[PDB]
Amino acid sequence: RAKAKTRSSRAGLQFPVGRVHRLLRKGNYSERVGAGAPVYLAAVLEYLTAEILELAGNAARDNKKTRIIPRHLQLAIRNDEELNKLLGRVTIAQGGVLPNIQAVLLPK
Amino acid sequence: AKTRSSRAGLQFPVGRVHRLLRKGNYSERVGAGAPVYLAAVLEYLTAEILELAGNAARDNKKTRIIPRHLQLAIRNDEELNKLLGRVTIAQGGVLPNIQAVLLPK
Amino acid sequence: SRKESYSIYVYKVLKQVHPDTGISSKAMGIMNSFVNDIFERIAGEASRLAHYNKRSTITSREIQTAVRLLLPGELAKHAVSEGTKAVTKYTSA
Amino acid sequence: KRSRKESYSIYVYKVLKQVHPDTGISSKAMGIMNSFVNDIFERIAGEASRLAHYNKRSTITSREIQTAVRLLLPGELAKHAVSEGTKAVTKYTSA
Amino acid sequence: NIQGITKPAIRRLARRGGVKRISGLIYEETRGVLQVFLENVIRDAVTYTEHAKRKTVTAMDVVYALKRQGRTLYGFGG
Amino acid sequence: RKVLRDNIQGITKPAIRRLARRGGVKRISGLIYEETRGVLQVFLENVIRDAVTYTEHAKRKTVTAMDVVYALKRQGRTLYGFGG
Amino acid sequence: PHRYRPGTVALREIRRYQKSTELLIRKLPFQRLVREIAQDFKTDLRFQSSAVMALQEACEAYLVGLFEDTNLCAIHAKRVTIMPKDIQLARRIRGER
Amino acid sequence: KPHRYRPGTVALREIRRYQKSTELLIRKLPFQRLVREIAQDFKTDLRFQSSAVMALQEACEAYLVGLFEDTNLCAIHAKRVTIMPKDIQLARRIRGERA
DNA sequence: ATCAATATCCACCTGCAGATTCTACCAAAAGTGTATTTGGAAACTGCTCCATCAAAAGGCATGTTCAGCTGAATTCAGCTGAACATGCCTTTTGATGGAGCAGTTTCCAAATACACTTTTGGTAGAATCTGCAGGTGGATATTGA
DNA sequence: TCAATATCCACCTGCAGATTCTACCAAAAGTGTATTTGGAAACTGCTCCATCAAAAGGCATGTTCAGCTGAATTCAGCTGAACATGCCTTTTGATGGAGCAGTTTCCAAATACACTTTTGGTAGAATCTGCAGGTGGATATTGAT
Ligand SMILES: [Cl-]
Ligand SMILES: [Cl-]
Ligand SMILES: [Cl-]
Ligand SMILES: [Cl-]
Ligand SMILES: [Mn+2]
Ligand SMILES: [Mn+2]
Ligand SMILES: [Mn+2]
Ligand SMILES: [Mn+2]
Ligand SMILES: [Mn+2]
Ligand SMILES: [Mn+2]
Ligand SMILES: [Mn+2]
Ligand SMILES: [Mn+2]
Ligand SMILES: [Mn+2]
Ligand SMILES: [Mn+2]
Ligand SMILES: [Mn+2]
Repeated sequence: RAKAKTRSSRAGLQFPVGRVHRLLRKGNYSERVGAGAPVYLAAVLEYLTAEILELAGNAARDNKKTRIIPRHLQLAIRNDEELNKLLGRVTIAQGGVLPNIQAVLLPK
Repeated sequence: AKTRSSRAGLQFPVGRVHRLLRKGNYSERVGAGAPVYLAAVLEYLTAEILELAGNAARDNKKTRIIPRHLQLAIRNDEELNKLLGRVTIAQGGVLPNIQAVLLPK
Repeated sequence: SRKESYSIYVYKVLKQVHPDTGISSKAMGIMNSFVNDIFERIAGEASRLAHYNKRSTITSREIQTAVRLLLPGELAKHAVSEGTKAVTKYTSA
Repeated sequence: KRSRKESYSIYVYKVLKQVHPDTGISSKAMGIMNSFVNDIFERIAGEASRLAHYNKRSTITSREIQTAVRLLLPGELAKHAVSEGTKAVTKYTSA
Repeated sequence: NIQGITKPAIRRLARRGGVKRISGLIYEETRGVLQVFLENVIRDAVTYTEHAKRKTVTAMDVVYALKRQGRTLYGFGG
Repeated sequence: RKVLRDNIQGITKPAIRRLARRGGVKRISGLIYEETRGVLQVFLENVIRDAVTYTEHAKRKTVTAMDVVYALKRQGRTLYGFGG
Repeated sequence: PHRYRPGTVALREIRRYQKSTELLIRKLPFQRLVREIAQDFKTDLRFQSSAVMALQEACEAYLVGLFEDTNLCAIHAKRVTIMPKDIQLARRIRGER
Repeated sequence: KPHRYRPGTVALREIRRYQKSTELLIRKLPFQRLVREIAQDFKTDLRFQSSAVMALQEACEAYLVGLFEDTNLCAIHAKRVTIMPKDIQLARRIRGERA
C-alpha cells in the first residue's frame, strides 16, 4: 500500500492528531467524532502550550536559569492577563506567589 | 406489563431517567438499577423541597406554592441551601434580614 | 411537537406531602430546573467515577458514591437510603 | 509488565525547542504542562460535547471544538487559538 | 443608554440587599459592574445562538450562558 | 501504631506566620493562629473526605495522589503537578 | 408638617423590598440596554421575551447578591454607607477582579 | 549598644523573602500526621502514596497563602495593618466558603 | 548628614542528582474496503417577535433643609514584633518486610440488539378558584413639644 | 408624657388570570429472544508504603522589652436622606405583517466498522550537564545620633 503519513504531519502539527482523536472517542463526549475535530483540538492545545512555554522560558532566562521549572511557569502565567484569567482557579504546585506588597505596608 | 417505576415503588419515570442516562453520553453501558436508584434520589429531594416549600406557603396562609415559597424554603435550610448555594431562583426574592448596626437607637 | 418535562411527577410527589397544596406554574418551572440540574450533577459525577476507575458502565454503585460526594451530610444519608430501598424493592419484584 | 502509560511530554518538549532551542524543561515543570494540556483538553471537549447535545446533534465536528474554544478562552488567546485551529484544519483537509 | 438604569432603581436593588446608606459615587460604580455583567453573559448567549445558526437569542441561550458564568438560573428551562 | 492526637498543633505559630508572609502580611493579630488552624482543619477534612471516598469506591486501602487531585478539582481547587 | 429622620424611611424600604420580589429595574430601559450590547456581538438579532426576562432576573439577582457582600465590607470598615471602595473590595475577594 | 531593627522591618524582609521562594512552609512530618489523623477519623487502616500527602500540602499552603492575601486586603480596608479574625471571616464569607 | 551594623546581591566553583539521548518492543495509529448515518438542504408554514399606535399614570428628575455620619486629629494602654538563649524533634539516610496495587487469564451474570406490542405523556379545549388588589377601621410606630 | 401624622395590620369582598379537568394520538417504555461482553474471581508478580535506627542541627518555644499600633474620643464640615413638585418615559393592550424557528423529506458526503500491516511512543539503560549549595566581596539598607 501507500506510505504511512500521520494526520499530525498532514496537519502540520506537533501534537498527536491520532491520540487526540482517540481520547475524544473513548472520552464519552458525543457519539460520533468528525475528522477535523481532533485536528482542530490538537492545534489549539499545541498553540496554548507554546504560548506559555515562550513566556515561561523567558522567565527562566530573566533568572539566569536555562531550565524552565514551576516557578517560571507561575510567573509566566500570573503575569499574562490572558493566561492568568484562563488558569485563574488552577494552582501550580511548587510555583510560589508573585512578588507583591501593598503600598500602605512600606515605611514612609 | 408493569412500569419499572411502579415496580421500584417510585413516582418517577425510571424508564425515562434510564433513556437519558443512556442518551446524554455519560457512560458506554448503563447498569439496570442506576436508572432506578437515581430516580429514587431525584424523587426524594423533590419531595424534600416540596414539603418545606408547602410549609412555607401554609405559614403565609396560601395554598399554592410559588417561587417565593421555594426560595424561603431553601435559604432557610442549611442542607438545601448548601446544595443550591450557586443557584438563583427567579422570582424568589431574598430572606428578610437586616444587619444589627443598621437599627435605630 | 413534543417537549417532555418532570411536571407530572413533581405534581404527583406534591400531593403525597401536601394533597391540600397546589403549585404555581412558575414554581413548576423552578422544580424542573432543579431536577434537571441535580440529575445532571449526579449523572456527570457518576460518569467521571467510572472513568477514573476505567469501567465501561455506570451502575447504581456510581450513582450512590456520586450522591455522597455531591449531597450535604444529612441529605446524602436519606438519599442513599431512598435509592438503595427503591432498588432493593424493584429488583425483588 | 508495568503497563505503559501515555503522556503529552514528547510534544511539549518538541514545541519547547521550537521557541527556546537552548532552553530545557525540568521534570516537575513538565509535570505541570501535562496537567494543563489535559485540563484544557477536558474543558474544550466538554463544552464541545455539551454544545452538540444542546443542539440535538450526535456529532462533535471541528465546528463544535471552535465554538467551544471561543467560550473557553479569552481575548487574544482565543483569537489566535482559532486562527491556528482553522489553519491547521483546512491544511489537513486540503489534502 | 445604560444611564437608563436609574438612580432610584439602583437604590431599590441595594435596599433589597439590606443597604441603608448609599454613597453618591455608588451609582456610576454600579452601572459599570452591571454592564460588565450583561456584556459577559450576553456575549456567551449570543455565541450559543450563533452556533445554533439562529438569529434569535432564546431563553435557553441565556440559561446555558448563565450556567457557564457560574450564575445558574432556575425557572426558564433549567 | 501509637494514637494520633492534637496534630493540628503541628501547624506551628512559626509556620502560620511564614504563610502570612508569603501572603504579604506585615502585622499578625494574636488570635490569627487559632483561627487559621480552624480554617485549615476544615479545608483538610473536606478535601480528605472527598479523596477518601474516591478511594473507597475503588475498593482500595491506599489513598493515591490522584484521589486527592480528583478530590481537589471537585472542591474547585484544581491542582497541577501530580495530575499526571 | 411632619418629617421622618434620616435613615428611617431607608430601613422601611429595606423591609419592604426584602419582602417583595418584583423586579426593580424598569423593563423597557433594561431591554433596550440588553439589545444594545447584543448588537455589538451579532447584528440584527431577535430576543425571546423570556430570554430578556431570564437576563433581568439573573442580573438583578447578581446585583443584589453583590450589594450584600458590599454592605458587609462597609460594616467591616465601621461605616454604614456603601461606597466604591466596598463594591471594589468585595468584587476582588469574589475574584471577578 | 546592640543594633536593633525597628518593628516591621524584619516582617517586610520576610515577605520579600517568602514571595521569592516556593518551598513549602509547614514542616513535613507534623503535617503528615495531621493528614493521617484526620484521614483515619473518616476511615481506618488507610495508607497514603507519598505523592498524595504532598498533593495535599501544596493544596493547603496554596489555599492558606491565598486566603491571607484576601485577609490582608480586609484588614487594610479597615484602615488597619494587623490581620485579625474579623478579616479572615469576612474574606471567607465573601469568598462564599461559609457565609 | 554620617557613620556602623547587617543584610542583600552577584559572580566564581564543579560534582551529581536529575535531565537527555539511546535502544528496543508492541500497543494503537494508519491503510483499505465496506456497510450505516448525518445532517446540510430547497420548500413551506404557523408561531413569535418587532413595529406602531396611544393614551394614562406612575415614577423619576429636581432643588431644599438639615440631620448625623465619616473623617481628621490627638491620645495612650499594652499588643505584637525583634532579638536571644535553650535544646527538641524534624530531617536525612538506609535497609526490610509485607500489605496491596496491578497485570493476566477465565467466563457467567448482565447489558445490548432487535422486533414488536401496549401504555403514556404531551397537546388542545374545557370547568372552576385562589389570590391580588381595593376598602375601611383599628391600633402602631414615629417624632415633635 | 402628651398629641398628631403616617404606617401597618385585619377582615372582607370579588373579579380574572391561571389552573385543574375532561378527551385523544405518536413516541416511548415494557416484552420476548438472541448475542455479546464487561469486569468479578483467583492467582501472582513486584512496587512501594509503613517502620525502625541514629545522628545532627535547623527551628520551634519561651521570655524580656518597648516601639508604635489599634481603639477611644471629640468635633463639625458637608454628603446624602426625606420631601414636595413637575412632567415624560414606561406600561398596557391590541393588531398586522414579516421573519423564521421547526419540520419534512432527499441523498451526497462523512463516520463507523472490521483487521491487517506499519510505526510512533513509552520503559528502562547509557550518557550527560544545569545548577544547588558554598564562599567572598562588593553594594545597599537601616537606624542611631
Ligand atoms: Cl470535522
Ligand atoms: Cl446497575
Ligand atoms: Cl470610594
Ligand atoms: Cl477579630
Ligand atoms: Mn523563540
Ligand atoms: Mn499480599
Ligand atoms: Mn394518559
Ligand atoms: Mn392582599
Ligand atoms: Mn472481555
Ligand atoms: Mn525548647
Ligand atoms: Mn510604652
Ligand atoms: Mn492608628
Ligand atoms: Mn451640624
Ligand atoms: Mn521508530
Ligand atoms: Mn546559589
